[PDB]
Amino acid sequence: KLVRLPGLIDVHVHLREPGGTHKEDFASGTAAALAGGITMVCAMPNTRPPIIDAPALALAQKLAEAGARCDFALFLGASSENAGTLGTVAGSAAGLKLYLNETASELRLDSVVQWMEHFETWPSHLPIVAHAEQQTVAAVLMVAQLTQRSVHICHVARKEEILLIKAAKARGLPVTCEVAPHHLFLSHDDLERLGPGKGEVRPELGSRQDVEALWENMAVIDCFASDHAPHTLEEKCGSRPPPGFPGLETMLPLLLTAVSEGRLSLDDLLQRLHHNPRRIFHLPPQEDTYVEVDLEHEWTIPSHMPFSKAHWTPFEGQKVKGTVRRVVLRGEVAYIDGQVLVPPGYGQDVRKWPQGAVPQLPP
Amino acid sequence: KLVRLPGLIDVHVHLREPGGTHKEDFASGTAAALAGGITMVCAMPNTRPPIIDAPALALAQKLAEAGARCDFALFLGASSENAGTLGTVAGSAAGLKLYLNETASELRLDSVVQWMEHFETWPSHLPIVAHAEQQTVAAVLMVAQLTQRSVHICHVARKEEILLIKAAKARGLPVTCEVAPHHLFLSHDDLERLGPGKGEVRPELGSRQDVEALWENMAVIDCFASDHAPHTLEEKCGSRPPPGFPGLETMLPLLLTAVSEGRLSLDDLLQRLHHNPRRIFHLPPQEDTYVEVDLEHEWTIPSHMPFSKAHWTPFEGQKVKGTVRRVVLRGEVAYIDGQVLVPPGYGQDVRKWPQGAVPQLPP
Ligand SMILES: O=C1C[C@@H](C(=O)O)NC(=O)N1
Ligand SMILES: O=C1C[C@@H](C(=O)O)NC(=O)N1
Ligand SMILES: [Zn+2]
Ligand SMILES: [Zn+2]
Ligand SMILES: [Zn+2]
Ligand SMILES: [Zn+2]
Ligand SMILES: [Zn+2]
Ligand SMILES: [Zn+2]
Ligand SMILES: [Zn+2]
Ligand SMILES: [Zn+2]
Repeated sequence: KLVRLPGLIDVHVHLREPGGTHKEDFASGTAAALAGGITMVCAMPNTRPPIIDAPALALAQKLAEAGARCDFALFLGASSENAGTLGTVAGSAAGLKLYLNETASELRLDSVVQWMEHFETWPSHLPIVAHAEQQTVAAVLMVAQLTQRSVHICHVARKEEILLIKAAKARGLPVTCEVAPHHLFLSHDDLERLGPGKGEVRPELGSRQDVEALWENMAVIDCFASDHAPHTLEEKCGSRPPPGFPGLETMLPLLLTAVSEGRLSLDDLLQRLHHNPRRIFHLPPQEDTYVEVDLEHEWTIPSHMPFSKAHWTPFEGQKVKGTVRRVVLRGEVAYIDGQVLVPPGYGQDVRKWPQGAVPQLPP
Repeated sequence: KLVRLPGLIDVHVHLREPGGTHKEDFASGTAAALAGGITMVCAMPNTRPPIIDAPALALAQKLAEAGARCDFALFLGASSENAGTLGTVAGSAAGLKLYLNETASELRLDSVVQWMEHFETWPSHLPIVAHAEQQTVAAVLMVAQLTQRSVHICHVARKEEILLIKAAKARGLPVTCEVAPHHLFLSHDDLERLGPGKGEVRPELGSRQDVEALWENMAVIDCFASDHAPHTLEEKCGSRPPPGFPGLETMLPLLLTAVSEGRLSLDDLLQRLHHNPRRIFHLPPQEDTYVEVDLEHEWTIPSHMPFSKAHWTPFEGQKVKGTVRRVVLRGEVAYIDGQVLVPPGYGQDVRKWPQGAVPQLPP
């Protein structure tokens, strides 16, 4: 017998369109999402061109509306030039993304003062998420306190980071965070198998002690999110390997395996892939939407999953238990046993739904 | 201009039917809910007869389906006789309620061993909430740890209690809690005005220091919930005053006043009256459901609100800013400017909706 789950939400995916469509596009990345039991995705802005201004957002919105097979919201990206310019379009985005460590020149911020300017100008009711590693977590938390608002920390990967966030929560500070599956299910012990190119990811794979600290501190983790970051094998194995792993198709099977082993409960999983994503990002419900999983099916992850154009996976060879059998999205069968049955363009921008606007006080 | 809020959820109401219908019934109590911007309520089991067995739950379900004007779920109550007997009906309830301090003989538990028996036998995926004051909070937390599951603490009212829960959360323990408006907006300073009969409530009104501690520790409060506990003025002013305040019609106006004063944000309010109730109790979304409020309207709370049969209020004379103008419930206008426009029986048991079952692992 199957277990019915609600429509799961992945708040951190890179779908590569516009500009990197050999790595993934909206159609292939949302097929991967559906096959992973994900019915809503929030897409990051580090595309080509990057989503750092209103014209780029308008283009990305149309490409997503035409290509997405599941529902979505699109992040805006902070740049060294756009603070104070996004007010008209801010509410149409998933939130604002700050890249505070390595990134493309276009999203690079050169000074903490530029972080402050974004925290001061971005509407105070709308989400801000940050790629912030190691001491950068503490630094961006300080900026958030100076500007008296919340922040969400992307892909927490280290004991150091989860304990800092734990200490901030103990002081009542408004901070939430997410953890990606590779930081729960891979470690330095896997680098020999992966090799130095495939193994490149940011944040990097942690030690066994980092992984054990994230599990021990599950109560501190608000969301799981894949950081689906597809690149082709040629790129990962070449001379300048880009960081990132594909992850939409493997995230839920890995976590269902952990549920079956008693490492966390089904409820713990649903808080982190459904309820907390909804409440942190004010994402709306999806009517008549659910996912049926088979928790008894044992399988081994292959060298590539069927849908992502990345056409490789760092989880190859891992034994999992749990698999997505059927997905229904807004009353239509979207996925059954390896077949996606909704076309490109079936998905919608949830921020355009009446229930998908972030509530705010009047002017 | 009005602000659109989602359908708010009150996880702690006493609607008095069956058996106390001069105090309130499903029809009057859910009218009060709608007028307060509440579209879903969870009704407590200390009725007459109390909802402590399958026949009593079946009766209450039919009375609620026939009388409720907003959607609902019904709690089961723990008794000294029913542990291990509720398995067939448990999933149809909001959760299990434990009355661990004063209550009716029928819901009284005489030993902590009886609490353990309930924690051991009630299905582990379903909610347990407790009326647990002062050291009882620590005691029920110990039982929850011994049985390796979560607990939700009702109406936290004291500095002592919120700090204990804060310490438990810092240790990663699975505990959530709610706070009622009277413990945020009334104190010992109001007892002279209220008098000793009207002022009777459990948990009792706190000191100014208790109130200030709850506000200071807002980050620890997961939900607001009214503990709507209607009794008539004759009862409150008579020789054996029953404890409790009506609160559905005043909760949102009081909290909107606090939002307008910057004491908490609109988001803080919506986490506590919408998102966290959903996720702790696995309550489903309500399609095409929303509440429109006017945040600029100043008014003074009168001697009784229009709908509750309690026909009195302890907040009489308080100045508030914010008022419910319109409620839409599942596509129908349910309330406009003092008129309820859905009949008794419009409301439904959300636990019977496919999306309203609590997910669980198979047998
Ligand atoms: O910060 C990032 C971004 C991402 C990408 O490839 O877009 N991949 C990563 O590994 N880290
Ligand atoms: O515990 C309770 C229950 C309630 C009631 O009247 O049912 N009223 C109270 O004041 N405390
Ligand atoms: Zn990142
Ligand atoms: Zn993220
Ligand atoms: Zn990323
Ligand atoms: Zn929301
Ligand atoms: Zn109580
Ligand atoms: Zn309660
Ligand atoms: Zn109560
Ligand atoms: Zn749920």
